[PDB]
Amino acid sequence: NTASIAQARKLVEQLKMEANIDRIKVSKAAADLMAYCEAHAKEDPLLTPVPASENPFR
Amino acid sequence: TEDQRNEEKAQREANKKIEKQLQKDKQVYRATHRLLLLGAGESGKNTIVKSGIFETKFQVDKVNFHMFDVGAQRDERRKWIQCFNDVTAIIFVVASSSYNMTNRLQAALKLFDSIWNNKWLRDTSVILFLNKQDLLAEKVLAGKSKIEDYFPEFARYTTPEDATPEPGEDPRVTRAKYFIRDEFLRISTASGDGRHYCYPHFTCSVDTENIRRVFNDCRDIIQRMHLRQYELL
Amino acid sequence: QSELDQLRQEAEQLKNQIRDARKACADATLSQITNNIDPVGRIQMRTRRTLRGHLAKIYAMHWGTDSRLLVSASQDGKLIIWDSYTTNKVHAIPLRSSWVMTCAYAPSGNYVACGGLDNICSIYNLKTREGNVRVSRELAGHTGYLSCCRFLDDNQIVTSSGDTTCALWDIETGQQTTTFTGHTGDVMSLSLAPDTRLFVSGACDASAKLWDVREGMCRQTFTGHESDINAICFFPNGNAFATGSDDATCRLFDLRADQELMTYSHDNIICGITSVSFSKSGRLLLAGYDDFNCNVWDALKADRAGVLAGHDNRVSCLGVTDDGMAVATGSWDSFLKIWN
Amino acid sequence: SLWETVQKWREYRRQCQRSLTEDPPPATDLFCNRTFDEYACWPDGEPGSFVNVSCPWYLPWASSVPQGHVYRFCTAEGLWLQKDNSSLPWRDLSECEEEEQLLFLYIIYTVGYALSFSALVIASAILLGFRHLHCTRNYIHLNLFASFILRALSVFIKDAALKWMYSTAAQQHQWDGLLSYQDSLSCRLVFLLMQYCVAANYYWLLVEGVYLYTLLAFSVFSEQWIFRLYVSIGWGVPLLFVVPWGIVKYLYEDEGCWTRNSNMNYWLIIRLPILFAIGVNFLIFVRVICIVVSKLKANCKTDIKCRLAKSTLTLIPLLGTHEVIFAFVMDEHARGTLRFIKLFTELSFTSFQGLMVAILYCFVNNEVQLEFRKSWERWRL
Amino acid sequence: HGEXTFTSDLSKQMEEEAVRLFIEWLKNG
Amino acid sequence: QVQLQESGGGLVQPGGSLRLSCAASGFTFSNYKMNWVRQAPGKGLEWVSDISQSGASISYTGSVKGRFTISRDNAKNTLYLQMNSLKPEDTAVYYCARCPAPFTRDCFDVTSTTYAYRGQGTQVTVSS
Repeated sequence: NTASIAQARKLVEQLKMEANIDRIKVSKAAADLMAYCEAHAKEDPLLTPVPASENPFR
Repeated sequence: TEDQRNEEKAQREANKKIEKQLQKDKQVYRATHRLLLLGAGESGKNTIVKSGIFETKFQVDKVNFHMFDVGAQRDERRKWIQCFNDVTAIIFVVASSSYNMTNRLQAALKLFDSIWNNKWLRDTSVILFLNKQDLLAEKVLAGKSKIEDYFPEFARYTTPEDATPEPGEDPRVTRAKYFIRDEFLRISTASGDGRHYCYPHFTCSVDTENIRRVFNDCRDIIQRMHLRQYELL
Repeated sequence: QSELDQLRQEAEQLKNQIRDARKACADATLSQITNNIDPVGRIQMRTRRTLRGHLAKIYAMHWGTDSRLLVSASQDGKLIIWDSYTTNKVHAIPLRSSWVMTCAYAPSGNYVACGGLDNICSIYNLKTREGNVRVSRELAGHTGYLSCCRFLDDNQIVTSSGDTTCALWDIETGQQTTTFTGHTGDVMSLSLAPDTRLFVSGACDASAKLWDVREGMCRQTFTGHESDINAICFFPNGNAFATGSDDATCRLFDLRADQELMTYSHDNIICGITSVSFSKSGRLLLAGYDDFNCNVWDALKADRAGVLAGHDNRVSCLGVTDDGMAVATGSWDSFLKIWN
Repeated sequence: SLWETVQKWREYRRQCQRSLTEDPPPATDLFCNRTFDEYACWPDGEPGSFVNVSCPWYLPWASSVPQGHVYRFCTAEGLWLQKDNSSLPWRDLSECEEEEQLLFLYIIYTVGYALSFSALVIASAILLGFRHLHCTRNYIHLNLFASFILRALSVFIKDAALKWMYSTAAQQHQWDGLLSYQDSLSCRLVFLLMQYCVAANYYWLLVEGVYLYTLLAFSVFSEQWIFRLYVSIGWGVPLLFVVPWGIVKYLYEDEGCWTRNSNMNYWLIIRLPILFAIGVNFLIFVRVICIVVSKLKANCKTDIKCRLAKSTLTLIPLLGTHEVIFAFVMDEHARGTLRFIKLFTELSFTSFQGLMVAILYCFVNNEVQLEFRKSWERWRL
Repeated sequence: HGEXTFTSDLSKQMEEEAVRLFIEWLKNG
Repeated sequence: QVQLQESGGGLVQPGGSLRLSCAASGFTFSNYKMNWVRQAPGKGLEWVSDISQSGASISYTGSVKGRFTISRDNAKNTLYLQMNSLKPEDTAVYYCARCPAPFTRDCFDVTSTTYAYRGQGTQVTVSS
């Protein structure tokens, strides 16, 4: 059918568009994620429970 | 903190007003029974009734009923079907005469089976409407179509003793009706466990007692739930 | 058809090429990089508030940008804006359609949006000119139920629908300005990037897609999940996101590496995930579950850190405040709980 | 009554003192030394002959029996025959002379009420403790538990008051002190409270039945409105016949700390409303069992009978239908062994009814066990 | 009800016993 | 990703035998219930057979009962449909469908017109 061939063409076009992208190493991405988590650890109340003085819910 | 006290008093007054409205909203919500009218478009569902969802409100014996049928939705139901876990009942409408034209009745049977065994619908009862009996009668009487072609079990099946055929009804028509009903009943009784129930009804789309049947089935459902809470059933 | 056959063969070749490219970029795993990181220990969160007032189950909630006001949507046709600090109800908006499956609070705080089986995203203005909350705009383009909606700002909102599409709306004109197509299943959730230039969406095809808001094209498609994806959420950095699926696992995908980083799974977990959210720092991944619990996961490791075990029915939604102070969970028992 | 005998005996003593003051013998120095004994009054008889004196009339039985006369023999010297090897006046009172079941019943219902009270306070703690169990049904159950607890407490208090009413010191003041615990108003209010607690427990069983019968076959209602009406029926309605009973007891038949029902017409002020509640609740029980058996029939035969028996047995403590067996056996007609069996079965079933209700509707309840399992699961995590 | 009737019977028995014992008290003095 | 290849379909005489194989990858095969569906030329999709996770609970549509047998090999991640007595009415594209969620008894949308977790299908033609 014309509908199926059209969607197949669209899928091929999308796969061509997604295939030509620049990908960094997984180690580099993991290092960036680790750095972000380390650099923002002190600003996360859930990681380090703040005392009841500055909790609006305690 | 005088401004703080003033704004807290205003907030408390607003909350009290909202809760006062919510009390009467709760009173309205508990007095209404919600029904999911679910079935194929060729099953006579539309004629029974007379945007992605349509609403019809009817009152039976001073009891309010709110019945919702599916509008502009895709055929993939596994996601939006979970919205109807707390409805009073799901009205399933099946074309009994459509056992040959696609094995439509087999598709309805599979849909009912998947509804029955879904984890979120395990506590929801199903009112079953085996619709189009006036068509199944002429289909069976003519003899041009054989149920045994699509269901080989119809050869060895015998009419149940508890059958109550209407006056002037052919025995073959009654046997076909009760075989179709017993397929759904066999699905139901496999994993019933008393948590939810099925109410088969032989129905025509023009029947005037359909609202009465729904009312009686819903009242039975409510009574069974209340008796379950008291551990009487 | 030979043309269809050769097109499918070419698509298979392209998929293979993408797979080898991703494998080439996979020099090491995130699990073996974060070995020397110390574990976060045990996270023991307690229920601080319990918001009551919804008659039926809750599908959606959304924190305000001030981390104090939140809106919740319930299947009894009510939108309630709560003051979480004092548990007071600020507004109780009756809904035209009782079947609401999503709700969004505007970042400016002047609007809320909700939608569901009516296929309509209704915009309500909270900053009422006269005093009473009213319908400001109804967006009626979708042919399938709305599963999620998020304001980009006032006058712009992105919706995901059961018609396998996501749309971008102009609230003033009430018209779609961009339609995002490519998903083959119902789009269950969407997450806006912190800069609001991109957004990811999870669909019932076990895939997640990264979209460009300005250019309706799809940039990347992420696979690895085995069943429908019910929840999605960006990493606070914006270069990664997490997905919750019916296959009882959560996965972390990196945008630049264009592949899965790690999977959060346990043998004792056999129920799907309904909602996911990161903490303020992104070190913890919070996931709601069908078994009535929420599991707190170490994001950098695979270790389960803690459990939120207060709800009596299915956990349908959860969200973390912008300042990271508290996490709220909605549930099918018609209660919202605040945890610290 | 002890009181009336006390004034009769003291007036007899006053008459004896007057007769001794106006002694028939003007101190002839030969007459016997007549003395006013604590039991009977005897004058100075003929010296050397036996004197027969009719037994005093203040005795409850000897008042209608003048034939029995106490005979005393006096010597010519004014003395009498030695009694018990001692110089004591001669006396012959043989002419006018004249529990286990109740103890067993008391033991039985005391033990039963103690166990019921303990189990019911535990069950109330369990139902109130778990927030997920809060509903109209459980609120009515909690009110019923409170009514049972109040009934048991009132039973303990009235038993103690009955013990105080007849303590050795209490009867000691009866003939000389003239003021004791019986004349106190606090003893009357103890038994008034006992009557009220019994009536409130019965009407809360009736409220249980009425709420169940409104859940079944009675459509929809304003739930918040009916709950106030149900509380008013359970608590306030018993005041509408207990208080008039108290007024009638105060104006007429105000004796014995309102413990004895000498007039059955006044005792009908309380019995009739309680009988009405029991009958209505029995009709509700019949209708509910009919509904249950119809539901069972709608769905094997031998399993139906077992399920119907389990439901009927469980429904009896909640509605208190065990009273119907002997409810219409009136007090005025129950005598001998029939009265004993009626009292025994009523007391023994009612004493353990609170325990049975607590067990059935809190401990073996599926929802409560599920809540306990969930709470245990949270502790592990 | 049962409680009422039992209390009445016990009180009547105790009254009779007290009357008999008081009469016995007069005999001794 | 969730990917399914069917093979073995082809031209066969009436009353002949044919075997359909389904190679599965990208998911844990043993946790899911499998299905077979077919699409007759110019008509909608119809469910044929299904097999439980362990291979114990098996059900067929009435038209093929006694003729088709479904088999699964958890070790090899393969689903089978052995055919015995073909009819011209059996001419259809046969799809290897998978239930949407694992460890679930229900299976909703395997016959939907657009349903993921379903293979491309193999053509079975029965004629002479």
